[PDB]
Amino acid sequence: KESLLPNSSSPFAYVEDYMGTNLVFGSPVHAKESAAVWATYFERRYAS
Amino acid sequence: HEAATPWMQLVQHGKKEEAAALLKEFEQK
Amino acid sequence: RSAANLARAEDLIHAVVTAAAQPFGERRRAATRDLHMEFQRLAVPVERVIVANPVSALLESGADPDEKPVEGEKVNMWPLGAKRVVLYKWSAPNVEKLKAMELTAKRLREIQELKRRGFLEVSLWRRVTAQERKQRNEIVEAKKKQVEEVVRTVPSLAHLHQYATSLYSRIEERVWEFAVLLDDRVLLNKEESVELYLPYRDANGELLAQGEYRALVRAFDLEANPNLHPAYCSVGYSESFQVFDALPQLIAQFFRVTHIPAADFTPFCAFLRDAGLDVPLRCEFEAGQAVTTDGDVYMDYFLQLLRGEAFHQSHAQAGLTEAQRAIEPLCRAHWVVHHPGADESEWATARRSVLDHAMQHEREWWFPNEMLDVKDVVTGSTNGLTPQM
Amino acid sequence: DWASHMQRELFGEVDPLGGQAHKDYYRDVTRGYSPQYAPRNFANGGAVAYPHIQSPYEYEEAAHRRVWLDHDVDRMREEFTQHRASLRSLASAQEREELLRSRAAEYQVANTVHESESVHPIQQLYNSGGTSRSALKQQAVADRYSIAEQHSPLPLTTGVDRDALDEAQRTKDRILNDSFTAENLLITHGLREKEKHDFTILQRTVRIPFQGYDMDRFLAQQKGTPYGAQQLPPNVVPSSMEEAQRTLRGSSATATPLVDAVAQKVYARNTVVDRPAIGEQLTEQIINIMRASRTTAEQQREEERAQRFGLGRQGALVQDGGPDQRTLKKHTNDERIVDAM
Amino acid sequence: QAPAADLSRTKPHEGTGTSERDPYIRTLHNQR
Amino acid sequence: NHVVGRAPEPVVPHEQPQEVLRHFSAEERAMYEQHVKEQTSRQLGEWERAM
Amino acid sequence: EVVERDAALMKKTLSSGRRLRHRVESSRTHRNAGSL
Amino acid sequence: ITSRGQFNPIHNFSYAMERGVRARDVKAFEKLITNPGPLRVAYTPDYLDWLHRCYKAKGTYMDARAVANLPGAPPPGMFLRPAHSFRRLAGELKRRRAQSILDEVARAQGMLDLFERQPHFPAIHIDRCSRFHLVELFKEMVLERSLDSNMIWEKALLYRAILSERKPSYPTSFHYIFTAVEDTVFAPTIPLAAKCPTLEAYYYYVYLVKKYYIDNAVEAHVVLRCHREPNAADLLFSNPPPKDDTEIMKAVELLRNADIQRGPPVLPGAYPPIDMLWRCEENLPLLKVLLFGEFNLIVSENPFVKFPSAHGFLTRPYSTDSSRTLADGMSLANVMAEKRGHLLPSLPRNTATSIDARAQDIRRLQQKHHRDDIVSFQKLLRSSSYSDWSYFNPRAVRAEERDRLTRKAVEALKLYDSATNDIYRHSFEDVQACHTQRVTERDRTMPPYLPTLPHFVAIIKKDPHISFLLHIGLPDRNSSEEGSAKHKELEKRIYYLARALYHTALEYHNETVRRVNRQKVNVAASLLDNFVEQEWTTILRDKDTQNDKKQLARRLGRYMLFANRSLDDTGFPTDARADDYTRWMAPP
Repeated sequence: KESLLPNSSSPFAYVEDYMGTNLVFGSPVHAKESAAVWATYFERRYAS
Repeated sequence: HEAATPWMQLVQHGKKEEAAALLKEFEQK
Repeated sequence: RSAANLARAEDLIHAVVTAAAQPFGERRRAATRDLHMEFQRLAVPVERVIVANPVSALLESGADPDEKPVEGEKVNMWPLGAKRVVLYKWSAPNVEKLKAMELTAKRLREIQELKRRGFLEVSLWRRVTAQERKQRNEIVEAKKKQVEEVVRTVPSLAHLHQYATSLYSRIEERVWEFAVLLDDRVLLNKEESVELYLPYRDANGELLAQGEYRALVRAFDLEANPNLHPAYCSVGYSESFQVFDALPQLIAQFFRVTHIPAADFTPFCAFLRDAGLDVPLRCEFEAGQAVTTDGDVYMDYFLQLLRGEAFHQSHAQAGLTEAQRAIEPLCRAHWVVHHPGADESEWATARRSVLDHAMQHEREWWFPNEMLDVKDVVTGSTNGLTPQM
Repeated sequence: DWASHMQRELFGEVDPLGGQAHKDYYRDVTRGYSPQYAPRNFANGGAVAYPHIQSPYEYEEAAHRRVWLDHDVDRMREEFTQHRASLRSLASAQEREELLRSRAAEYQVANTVHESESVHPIQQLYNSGGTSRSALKQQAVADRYSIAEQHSPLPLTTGVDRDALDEAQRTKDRILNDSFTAENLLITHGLREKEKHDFTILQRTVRIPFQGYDMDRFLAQQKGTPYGAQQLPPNVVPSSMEEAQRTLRGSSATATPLVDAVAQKVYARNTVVDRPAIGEQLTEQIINIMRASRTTAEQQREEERAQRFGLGRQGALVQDGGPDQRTLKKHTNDERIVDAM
Repeated sequence: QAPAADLSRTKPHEGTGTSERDPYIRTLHNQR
Repeated sequence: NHVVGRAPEPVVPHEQPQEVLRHFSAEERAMYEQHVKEQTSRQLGEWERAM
Repeated sequence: EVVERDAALMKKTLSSGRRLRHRVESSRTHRNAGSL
Repeated sequence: ITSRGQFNPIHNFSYAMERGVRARDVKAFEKLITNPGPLRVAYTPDYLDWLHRCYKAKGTYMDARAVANLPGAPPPGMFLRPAHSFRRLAGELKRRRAQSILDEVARAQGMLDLFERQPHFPAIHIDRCSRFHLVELFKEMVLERSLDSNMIWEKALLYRAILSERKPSYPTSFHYIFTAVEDTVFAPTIPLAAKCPTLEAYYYYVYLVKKYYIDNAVEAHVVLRCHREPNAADLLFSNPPPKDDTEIMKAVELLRNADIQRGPPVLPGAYPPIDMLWRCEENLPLLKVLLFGEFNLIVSENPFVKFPSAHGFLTRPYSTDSSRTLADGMSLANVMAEKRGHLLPSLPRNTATSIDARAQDIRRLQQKHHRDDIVSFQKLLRSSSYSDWSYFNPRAVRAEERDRLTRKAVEALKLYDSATNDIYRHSFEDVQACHTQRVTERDRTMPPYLPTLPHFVAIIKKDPHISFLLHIGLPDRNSSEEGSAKHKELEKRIYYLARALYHTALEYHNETVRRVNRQKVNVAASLLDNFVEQEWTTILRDKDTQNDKKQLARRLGRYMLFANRSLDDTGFPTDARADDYTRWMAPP
């Protein structure tokens, strides 16, 4: 019935970055958290 | 390959200009 | 972005090929219906089919065993989780066994062979209300309009539509809604009465809604058609009855709720079995293992166990083994691509034949191995399919 | 007769031994984890007459074959239920016996036993000693999988995953590379020339054997072929039953893969551990310990290789005169030597 | 009549000296 | 005098000793026994046909 | 650090210890059953 | 996944613990363990303490996971993926699926142990049960695994006799079965004959119990299985000598007199059909006592200590046992000669004497080791497999269900292991630096010719002669029954050769096992070559133009044999010299 993942047969819909940050064509909340993860990583790197 | 329409048959073989021309002709007809 | 475009393209292709496959199923069904309806006149059909209450004959003291069982003439209601007995009559292929009925191993051997020769099948059909007729009509017309728009927007999928039609025309073998499949391997019986269990979920794992259910029995004989052709059947349908979930009414009546009291838990099973529903002792045994601190039985957990499938099967999936159950979706997909357009009725009619053919003759195309399959489409491409291997 | 006797236990839903430990029966991890006849032959001498699994891939193939036959075994279980229902109807023993001996021939249970057909007297002695033909005819329990093997599509796939095959190839490559490196190191050290010169030295002491007046007759006399010249093999004192079973069980344990071995070890230890845990914690614990054992095995392999080949630096990173200071002892492997090679 | 190498591409005129068929020095001529 | 027309010893190619037969699996053992019995049967049959 | 953690976990595996097991007589026909 | 003394969980409190329900004390835990339904519970303290410890560990884990430490802990070299990501959520999905499979397997194992009670499951209480709870339980437990119907009646009556007449003293927890014993109605032994069994047979079973000092269900099963055969005079000789006929006759006569006032037998007669046992309320107490005895009276002592001869009947007799099997075998030299045949030379006198002396020496060695091998094996039992304990359990499991559950658990565990690499991830900079290698298609990547069974069978069938025989050389498989047999045997031999080559390729690195694997390869190749040459001769000998079968067969080659074909780790001919190959692959 309803599932978190879309009911798509092509795994090209389920492709994901290695860190798990699919900020393109993804869910709104998924893109938000991916942007947060990228922001944390880059702020740590630039602070260093 | 064999049961495919000629457009698919020639698009699987790397000929892309011919495939585009055939598709344009088919959509015209 | 390119991956998303590819996924959208694949989804559109699947939709358009399914739309192209739709009419082949209807035309094949019409042809096989014509072939079936032109056949019963030559053959001998089943004259009468009735459904009776399950026999629970437990002879009391002073009662001899040779007395014939007593059964009800008819039942107007079929509970969603109860047992039933279906009675029919057929031709000489079973009167030969009725003759042979009147202590030897070879005698039982020949009796068993004669039993093996016969073949019966039982199915249930729900009458569709007019509201559901128009509700499905609007849905299907919306879907076909959407697929028309999909074809229009990209001037490429027309070629795939025509290719799919041609491929179906080259692959396909030349030639009132199904609710649930009952015992399919039922053979000819001495007393012509068969015991059936109606499951809460159908083959697709969904509950059966309110409606008038008709029991349709189709009889096969291997002497005429050894290939189990669906056209050659002896078809007879019984009178429509009402089916509903009696569990809420029964629980409300008994409890006058979330926690069944421990002291009154056991009489509830007796009340259910008196009302007609069957509750396995194993089911109650492990339902009583999840009680709370005081001892109350979780009613929702007990209901889930009762409507579960592990403890009691529907005598149709019971015949199928775990391997067939594991490879059934693959067989379904291959069947629907070999016969363009199909549904539960034809899949149930050809259920065990194709499964036995696949798990006996081939056994290798299906039954997925450990290195050519992917157990998770989002993980297989990375973990199990390393570029080295 | 004995086919019907085997069929009795085949149809029954209880173990033929009833959970009893039998001295001449070994419950192999393969063959459905069911009891199998393992006689301890004395003609060979203290050797248990049972296959000894050496490679883990054989055990894996056996497990995958059982998974392949999972359908046939349940179908035969349904057939067994039908046959028992039919058998309960029969009253007299003679009819039940006739039905059982017909079903035995139909199921080819008598074909399950592995007869040893030979004509050579020595092989006949080996077969007629500890585990004679009559003994095999008497105590030969048959398993459902073994019965189903006769009439079933034979497997054509081995249950080795892509990852398992990749790891197997990596292990093979590493072992071959280590062997080649060691052999080339010995060649460079010249120990092969040393043993060749030792052979030359021993050639001084050796003498010409007496080939015999009749060469063919003498050679045949050595072979034992001619009539009346056969010599019985020497009798060897048997080992203890403890060691005889220990060798086979150790071979099976070494052929057990990591995952199943650690699973059985953890589930055995769970009943005696001071703080037992449920399967929810058990799966996490077993995954953690399996990964830790994998990494520990990798470290063991690398440290063994380094110790054997003298890898790594000799002394401190920075010396008085430089880091490249090594004491190349003669006939001792070294990283400098392998790099130079 | 140090162990012999498992998989060795030995020289045409030598061997691992395991048995008669594999002597340390091969005597039989390679030609016909 | 002891042997006149008796068959020769049915030598079986690729004969393995017990030290090798130990590692044979169950079906491998059965296959080896089948090979040995077929070979000796063929040898005896051809000798009978020659005699 | 990773291999140190793995070695520590491996030590923890064998650092479990035994458990005091209670014994109940079963010489008679009935298996004696005790409560807590 | 189960050893001998496992403690498999049977309860399901993981469904209720997350609902906030937990037991903080031993009394609460016990009253939670108690089952309201029939056949409630009967445990041992050695199981109760384990249950309590497991429950408190579960609580300490659930609370920690809820407040989140061990729960949700990435590996030390690994990190955590973002929440509800397309990879992490799928990994958690397969994790919970594997957890469900593991829990189902554990509960199935617990049910299996309950059905075959171990010391951790002392007894089963059926004091309060319904008619359905009796009949369905009997049919599922005893009726299904019953080869013979009359054995059920014999067991029921024997159990009723031994439960009361032999041992009246009990822990007083079995008073209800004592009450249910008395109201069992028998037949008027002088229309009820078919309804109920006779009473003289019951008294005969009482006499059997008194004679053989039968104490438990194990001895009851032994006597029931053995006394039918015409060797019960000596087979059932108890370790204490059985009492004389007169004393037991007087005892049973006294019991008969007592029963009459409250108002030798060799074999029993014909019992009523078993189907009536679960139909009439008259036999309801008898069926209930039968089920009670079936679920109880099981002890952890092998009956063979007092029934030495019955060991060879009920179970397989010892192979090391002599004076019977070897006595039947008689002269080993005679057996050798008879299996050798009249067309082969008779064994010379010196070798016959040597072989008969060797037979006698083997007999002496077997006799010497018979007594010490039995005791030594029990030492190896202590300090692996299931159903191999020191005691005999008549209702043991086939181990097929146990093996299936073990395999399912192992597969689910493999899936769980695969899950963690999806849930967790390595360092971003680590993978960035790792991708600088750019795996090369020539040497860095794995070769396409990895050894696999389909690859080996394909390269075997690639031979022109093999293909010819498979396709046209053999007669049509569907035409004649002999064609199908020859085809299935040819393909069996091909599969055997391919599998032998596959195993050789897998174990090609080490040489200790490579030679012994190549021996199997040689045997399989010899069998295949023999079959191929025989079939080629017959298809060229059987009794024309334009490319017929015989012309194509002659046009093909000379069938390069497989018994002397060189292959190495890939199924391809080696590039090394013939001497190098024949020294690589030589018998040990």
